[PDB]
Amino acid sequence: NSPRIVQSNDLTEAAYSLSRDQKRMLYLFVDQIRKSDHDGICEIHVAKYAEIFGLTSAEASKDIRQALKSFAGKEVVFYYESFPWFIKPAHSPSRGLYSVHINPYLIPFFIGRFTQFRLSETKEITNPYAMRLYESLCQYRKPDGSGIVSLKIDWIIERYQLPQSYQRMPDFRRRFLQVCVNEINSRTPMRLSYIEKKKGRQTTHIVFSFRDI
DNA sequence: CCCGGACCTGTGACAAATTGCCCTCAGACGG
DNA sequence: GCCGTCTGAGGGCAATTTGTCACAGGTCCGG
Ligand SMILES: [Mg+2]
Ligand SMILES: [Mg+2]
Ligand SMILES: [Mg+2]
Ligand SMILES: [Mg+2]
Ligand SMILES: [Mg+2]
Ligand SMILES: [Mg+2]
Ligand SMILES: [Mg+2]
Ligand SMILES: [Mg+2]
Repeated sequence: NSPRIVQSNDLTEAAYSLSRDQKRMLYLFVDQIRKSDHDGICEIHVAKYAEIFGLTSAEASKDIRQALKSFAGKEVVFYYESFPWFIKPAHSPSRGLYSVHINPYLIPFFIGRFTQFRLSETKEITNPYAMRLYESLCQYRKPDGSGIVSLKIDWIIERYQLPQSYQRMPDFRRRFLQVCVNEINSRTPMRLSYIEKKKGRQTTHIVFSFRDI
């Protein structure tokens, strides 16, 4: 059925800041690259993007165009080593068609210890931080569909590049943790719960348990 | 001892960002 | 060779969500 995304854990655990629209495009690049027999040159069709994510052609065009120009200057850190995503601006040879030049030094980090999920699992998620959380949980999923993992809060803040006010724990709870656990439970086939680990007055880890519906 | 102080929690406000919608009009193609 | 239609590249919108901070209200420490 739907496209099966796979990626090296090094990408799941990398430090970067991307929007929802950019992350959506990134899944197709990883799919194109992996399906190959490099050049790092990928392509996106407006009308295909619209059908995949149930958008109109117009709003697809707006999403691709603005996503594409917001990649400029974005950088990726693997814990460390920093790379730019793109080494040339995007451009459109034909109407409804975009051509992009991914940094060929990124290829081995995409294909290597791996993470996998079908694209239908994530295509209704809205908050990009919630996409990051669902990817990290998939990294620990078992064949049958369950798993349990303890993630450190400081590592969450670094890897997902959360904004500065979420270093105050009550804001972390209200605007990130609760919201992203609610989307996953509402928008994916996963059912997720958690509990907090403490040391003194400080909360240090979050312990996630999940099963499949 | 009661205090001021250094931690922690959650909630009420407001500011800045993102969402799916809507409308226009020229490009690429076929009847 | 023109034209009606299917696209998609632009300009926008109000309704929600996300990002930030002041203040109320708990504990323990040391003086
Ligand atoms: Mg958009
Ligand atoms: Mg402490
Ligand atoms: Mg006593
Ligand atoms: Mg008093
Ligand atoms: Mg706008
Ligand atoms: Mg009261
Ligand atoms: Mg007080
Ligand atoms: Mg309290």
